Amino acid sequence: MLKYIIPTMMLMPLTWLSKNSMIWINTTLHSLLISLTSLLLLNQFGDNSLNFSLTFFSDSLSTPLLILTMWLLPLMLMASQHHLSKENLARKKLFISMLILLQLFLIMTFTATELIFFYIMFEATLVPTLIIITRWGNQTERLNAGLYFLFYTLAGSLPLLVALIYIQNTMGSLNFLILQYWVQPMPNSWSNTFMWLACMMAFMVKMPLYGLHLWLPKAHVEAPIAGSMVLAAILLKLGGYGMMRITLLLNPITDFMAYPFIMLSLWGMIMTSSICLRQTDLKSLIAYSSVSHMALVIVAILIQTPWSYMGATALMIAHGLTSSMLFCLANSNYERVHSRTMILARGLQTLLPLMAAWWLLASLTNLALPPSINLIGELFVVMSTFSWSNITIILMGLNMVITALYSLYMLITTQRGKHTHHINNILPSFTRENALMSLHMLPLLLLSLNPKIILGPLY
Amino acid sequence: SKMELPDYKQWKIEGTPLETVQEKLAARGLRDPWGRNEAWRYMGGFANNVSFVGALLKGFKWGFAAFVVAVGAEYYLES
Amino acid sequence: GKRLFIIKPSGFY
Amino acid sequence: SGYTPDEKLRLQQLRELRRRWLKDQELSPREPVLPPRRHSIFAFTHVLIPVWIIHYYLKYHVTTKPYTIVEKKPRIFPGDTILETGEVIPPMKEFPDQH
Amino acid sequence: ITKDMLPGPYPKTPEERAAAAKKYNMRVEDYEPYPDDGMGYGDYPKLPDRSQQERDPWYDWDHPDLRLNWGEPMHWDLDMYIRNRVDTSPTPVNWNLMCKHLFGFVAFMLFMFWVGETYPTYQPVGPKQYPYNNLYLERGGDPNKEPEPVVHYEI
Amino acid sequence: SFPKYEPSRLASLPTTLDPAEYDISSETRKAQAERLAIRSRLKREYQLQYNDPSRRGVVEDPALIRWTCARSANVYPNFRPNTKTSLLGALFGIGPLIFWYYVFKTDRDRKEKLIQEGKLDRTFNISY
Amino acid sequence: DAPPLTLEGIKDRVLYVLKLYDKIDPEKLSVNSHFMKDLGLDSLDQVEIIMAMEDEFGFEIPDIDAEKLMCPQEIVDYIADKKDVYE
Amino acid sequence: GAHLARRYLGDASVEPEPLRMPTFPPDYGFPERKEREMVATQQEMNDAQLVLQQRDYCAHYLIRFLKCKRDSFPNFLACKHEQHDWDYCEHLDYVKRMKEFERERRLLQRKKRREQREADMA
Amino acid sequence: AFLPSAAYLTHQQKVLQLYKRALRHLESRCVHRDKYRYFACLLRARFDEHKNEKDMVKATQLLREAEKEFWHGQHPQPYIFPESPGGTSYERYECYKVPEWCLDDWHPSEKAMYPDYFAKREQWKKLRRESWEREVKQLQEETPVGGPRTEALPPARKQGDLPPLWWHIVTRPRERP
Amino acid sequence: AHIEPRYRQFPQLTRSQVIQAEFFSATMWFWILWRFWHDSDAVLGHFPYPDPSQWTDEELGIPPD
Ligand SMILES: CCCCCCCCCCCCCCCCCC(=O)OC[C@H](COP(=O)([O-])OC[C@H](O)COP(=O)([O-])OC[C@H](COC(=O)CCCCCCCCCCCCCCCCC)OC(=O)CCCCCCCCCCCCCCCCC)OC(=O)CCCCCCCCCCCCCCCCC
Ligand SMILES: CCCCCCCCCCCCCCCCCC(=O)OC[C@H](COP(=O)([O-])OCC[N+](C)(C)C)OC(=O)CCCCCCCCCCCCCCCCC
Ligand SMILES: CCCCCCCCCCCCCCCCCC(=O)OC[C@H](COP(=O)(O)OCCN)OC(=O)CCCCCCCCCCCCCCCCC
Ligand SMILES: *C(=O)CCCCCCCCCCCCC
Repeated sequence: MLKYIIPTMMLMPLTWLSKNSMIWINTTLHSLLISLTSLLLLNQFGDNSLNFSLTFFSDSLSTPLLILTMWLLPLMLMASQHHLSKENLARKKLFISMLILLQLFLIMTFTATELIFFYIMFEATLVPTLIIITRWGNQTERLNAGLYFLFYTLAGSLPLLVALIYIQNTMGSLNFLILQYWVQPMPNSWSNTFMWLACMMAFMVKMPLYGLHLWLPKAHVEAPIAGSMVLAAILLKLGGYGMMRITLLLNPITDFMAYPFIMLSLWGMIMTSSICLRQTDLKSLIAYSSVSHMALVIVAILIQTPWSYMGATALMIAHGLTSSMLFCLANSNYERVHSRTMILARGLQTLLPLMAAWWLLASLTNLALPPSINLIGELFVVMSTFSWSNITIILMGLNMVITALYSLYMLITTQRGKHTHHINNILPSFTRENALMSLHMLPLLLLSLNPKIILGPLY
Repeated sequence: SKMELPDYKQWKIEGTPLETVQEKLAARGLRDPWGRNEAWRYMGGFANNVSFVGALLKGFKWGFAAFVVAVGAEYYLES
Repeated sequence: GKRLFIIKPSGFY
Repeated sequence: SGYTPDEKLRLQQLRELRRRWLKDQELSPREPVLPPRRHSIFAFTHVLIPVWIIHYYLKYHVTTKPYTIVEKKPRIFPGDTILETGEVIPPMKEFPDQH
Repeated sequence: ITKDMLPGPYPKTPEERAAAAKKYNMRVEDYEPYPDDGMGYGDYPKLPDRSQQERDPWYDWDHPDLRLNWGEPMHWDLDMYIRNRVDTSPTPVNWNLMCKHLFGFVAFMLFMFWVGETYPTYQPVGPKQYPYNNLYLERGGDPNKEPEPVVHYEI
Repeated sequence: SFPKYEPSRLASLPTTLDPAEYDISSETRKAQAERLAIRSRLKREYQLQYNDPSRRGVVEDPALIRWTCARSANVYPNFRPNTKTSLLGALFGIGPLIFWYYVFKTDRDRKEKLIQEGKLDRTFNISY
Repeated sequence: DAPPLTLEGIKDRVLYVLKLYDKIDPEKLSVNSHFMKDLGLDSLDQVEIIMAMEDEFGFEIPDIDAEKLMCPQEIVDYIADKKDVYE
Repeated sequence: GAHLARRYLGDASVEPEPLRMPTFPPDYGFPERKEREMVATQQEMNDAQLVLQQRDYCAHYLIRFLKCKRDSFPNFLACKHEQHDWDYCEHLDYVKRMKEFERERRLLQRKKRREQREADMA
Repeated sequence: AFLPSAAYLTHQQKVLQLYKRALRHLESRCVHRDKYRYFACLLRARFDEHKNEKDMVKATQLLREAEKEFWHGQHPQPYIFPESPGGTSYERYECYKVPEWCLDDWHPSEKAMYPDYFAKREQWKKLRRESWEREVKQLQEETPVGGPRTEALPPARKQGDLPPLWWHIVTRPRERP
Repeated sequence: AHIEPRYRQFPQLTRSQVIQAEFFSATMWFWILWRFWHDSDAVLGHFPYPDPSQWTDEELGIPPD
């Protein structure tokens, strides 16, 4: 994995030794080269994972998350270079250093063979994200946002640490490859009940679980654009990755420990999607849509069938691309009208038609239009939850109504109707902005041609 | 450019159902002042439109003539 | 004759 | 009662400015100043080259794989002769005639 | 924007009600807040709960698609009462009479489909007769077993 | 005579059928003139900014900002836990969770019993 | 389709509809004939005149604008402003 | 449709129920009743790929009509006689179904008169 | 009730608006032109009966039961003119009504395609920015203390001045852009 | 020459649209009369519907007891 870790670290002298006019160009270029390099992780086998060393491995779960992570860094640099144009040069380099450091922590979060090293990289991701939100977020509430993001995580993750160390004392190892063969069944007891909660609640916070989700519509809203891109696209998926690894050790107790959380997710995706119908802040609407989409990934991981894991990893990759694009579109309107109020700037298709086409494609992927990988993940989770219980289709199908309703309402409010008369600073779309939208949307649509690389380890 | 409107004095409601309307209004002491404004709808080429069975039987005459010609044609062609 | 200017946003970019 | 004289005067002045604005939307005869810039090609490029490409694809890549083009077997009647065998299908039993 | 033009707590004294009526650009005699039951409305005005469709469309609105002026206090559910959404306009038929007529029509039609299902129409014929033991092999019956002979006769 | 119009929540009373529309009293004239004065002042304040040639941007509406601040940030400073908010927060917050828990639990207990008793037709079910 | 309106055409059609009205004699009518002060018409007659203008040109004049159109020239100017004639 | 009124408004004990009829034996009233002869072989209408609704006792005229309809392409108006033969034999089959209905109705009338004569006599 | 200049509707304005609504709904009920013309004369006769009514309480009562009469007898689907609110072509062309300020964001290669148009646009912009301060100081020397009472704007009073707040009335888009 | 609009009077008609409209109306009535001459049973009935009361008890097998 060290052929990816070392160039990601070499981005640090690359950004700190660059000429002052070259720090976006150089980091964008070489992060795109690292992202091109990331496709060598697609040496996956039908039986074995790609096991590099004692410290690092990559199966078909971690590989698309790695490719998406390494792809998101150039797009974050493109998204962030405009609103940091007037910034001090050293603070600009510190911002890029926090993004590079976050990429470095993420790529060895997903490839960590041993679970306590997964824990340390998983929690190490908090510090650059907290710094990016509280230092380069725009408003006052970022400070409060930085507290919620910090303290819902750690209150969930410090019982995980203890739990993992307990497994270290019980199994003798936290190697996931060893734990594939030495896993013992976890019977019904109170000790194993709180073992289950300590193993699961940190990832439940990261997803987020409904009812634990309150950090997200502050953290993703108050963040700068690169912060929101990495929070929605990658850091939510640390929870899903960690659940898919940790539920190996939690059988068969999961078969009744999942029942409350499944309810919290199945009703929660009804709630948060409904919340999106009455959001006045566009970026808050995109955040609540992320909570609603990750509720399906929670249900799919908890019912733990092959179809549900395939749907959940497809939905994680698809939601990463779609939610990152939606935050970038909302930012492209924020960088013109300087307000996140969705009803403010209307009729934007009359003024910005190609950006309206990007809004259309991102809305269509948000509502899971076939054959997008959004629909592939959505549909496969719906198949597996119908097999779990046939009544879930009600809460599934009603969700797909509301998901359509808030996706097009967002599209109707901002793009359609009459333009606002008094707003006259709607600049034509920059090449950087359309480029950012296309670098989200074109890989997302090309993955429909060959979705087997985003279907995870039990494709 | 310039459009020449027809004369306004030619629009008289005599011979139209506006005449019947004015008679039934004058039977109770009333009078209709906007009749000549509506008079063009009942005059000229818009007067004497077909009925509904006259609308359905449009082209029935030539269709029946072609029918008789084709029936006689096949009746002579079979022999 | 009487061709009118159509106000539209910038399609250059 | 209609307009006040201030309303009449304001509408007259706005009317004159509006008609000047609408007159100023007409183009010049030189405008738009533009920068300086095979009878059955449709049946060749949109029909015949696609029939070539699709027949190549179906003949040498699709039908070389099993069960990709599965055709319903042809309907056999009494009295038919099979091309692959030559075996004449015998006709039906004689009808108990009804009319 | 600044702090004394933002919404605040529920107004209790009449001078607090007067200054919050002045804040929302409306008369004190027209300003009614939501009742202080702890739902979280604060001093925000309870506007009369009409859709934006009911506004005068011929008026020169600042926001013509929204039918809403600049500085006018927006309803709490303005995003709900947009013209893309919930209409509260007066209807030519009363609401309760509309509900009675629609429910009576749907219930009568469902009842009569049930009645006609209980008493179906048919034709004065016997059952359709198929040869070869009611097409036993054609319907997927296995040839190693042998069904009972289904024999049809002339009439 | 005529059927009286019965207004509802989603079908309001017409302006022409409202009895207070025909009030000619001087206090209603003062209220209507004062509302016209407030609306004319806000109109003038808007269109002095809207018609400004030097202005290039967004004419900020403090009413819109005030609405979006009331909808999000002012709610918890004006929340008081009392009988109404507790009985509504527990009916609509944990009520459906208990409901769907018992629905899905009863369905899966019934289905698991049918499968382990060999009664559920699971003949071609190999995808799950 | 949709032939363009001129000021002379709008004026001719407005005076045409007013000459086809039995409460106005067509020899006293001009473009500046006030309906109440020169032609001696009622306010109900003015409402009917504006409704005939609406039926003539195929669009609605609102009541806040219709009550102020008290001569043919004001009607012609209103239809000119609402249809953008003489571009 | 008078039979609907005789079953629904009159008595149903004398009217035949369509879902379960005949309720009488087929030899009850017939000395030496013959079977319906099937002309088309089971393999013949198997190879002709007829719809299972269409594999009734008059499928041989349908096989003749479909062979005509194939062999007379593109003249799609050239097999009216084979189609009329199939339609007429379907008509005769429907008349046989009507005769079965009337037979069952008259036998239920016979049972009604039998039980009324048994009640009035003994 | 809600008007830009007046604070209310007078009784005479309410009667005339009822008369126009009643004739339009009667024309919707009475599709044919002679039949509408007969019943419109009958409705005008009903309006002329109480025309010379001096008791304003009696006239207000007659207006109120006439509104009840109209509400009972209105058409469920009255005729709406196509560009009128509720019509089938209402606000259809608003997607084509691009505001004029977007021409400021055109590239110089597409402004050079229309040289005379933009040369004529710049003198409109120059006229507007030299008229702005004069029309602001016209508004503030003519508005009373406490703000404007009605939404009516004054005309230009001098020879050389433009009417105050004129630009978005004059440079508004066409109805058929 | 294209059609010039008229005011309060019947519009200008082309000869071509009148002869096309009359031709297709005549084609409709020719087709209806031709198919009614040749088919006549898709409308009126193909086969005679038998009367069940006219059927004898001998052909239905009703033993008189
Ligand atoms: C590996 C090689 C692959 C090669 C094939 C490519 C495969 C797909 C890749 C992605 C393609 C998207 C690109 C176009 C859209 C985005 C840009 C845009 O809007 O431009 C408008 C512009 C033309 O418009 P304009 O008039 O100039 O201005 C636009 C106006 O402002 C106003 O705009 P507008 O609204 O009028 O027009 C936008 C219109 C709006 O129309 C819609 O939104 C309606 C679409 C939905 C309904 C119809 C489709 C339903 C699904 C059926 C299709 C899929 C299955 C088909 C198979 C059979 C059934 C199974 O969209 C389209 O017409 C796009 C057509 C394709 C739509 C694809 C589906 C998007 C819907 C959402 C997701 C659905 C599931 C995913 C499907 C993925 C399939 C692979 O297009 C371009 O200039 C195109 C630029 C070049 C594009 C290159 C595409 C490939 C890039 C990949 C590079 C690497 C590999 C190399 C391959 C290169 C091939 C040349
Ligand atoms: C984000 C907010 C919510 C976060 C929730 C996090 C998880 C909730 C449950 C945590 C329980 C505590 C850690 C359990 C680790 C399990 C390890 C193990 O072996 O357990 C079996 C062991 C069993 O002991 P043993 O394994 O040594 O015994 C040998 C085995 N037997 C039993 C057979 C003899 O469990 C325990 O010792 C105790 C487990 C329960 C602990 C109760 C105290 C903590 C209560 C919950 C606090 C949660 C956070 C509070 C703060 C909230 C925010 C401010
Ligand atoms: C074989 C079985 C057959 C069964 C048939 C019967 C079953 C269904 C029963 C009816 C349920 C659906 C009908 C109710 C919802 C309709 C919503 C709608 O269309 O709203 C339109 C409304 C404005 O439309 P309108 O006023 O007509 O426009 C005129 C111009 N202003 O627009 C708006 O107000 C916009 C509102 C946007 C948000 C809508 C929120 C409501 C969503 C409801 C989802 C229901 C899901 C049900 C799931 C069932 C699962 C099995
Ligand atoms: C007995 O009535 C058999 C006919 C089918 C049931 C009754 C159908 C009634 C409607 C069809 C005939 C309508 C004649 C105008």
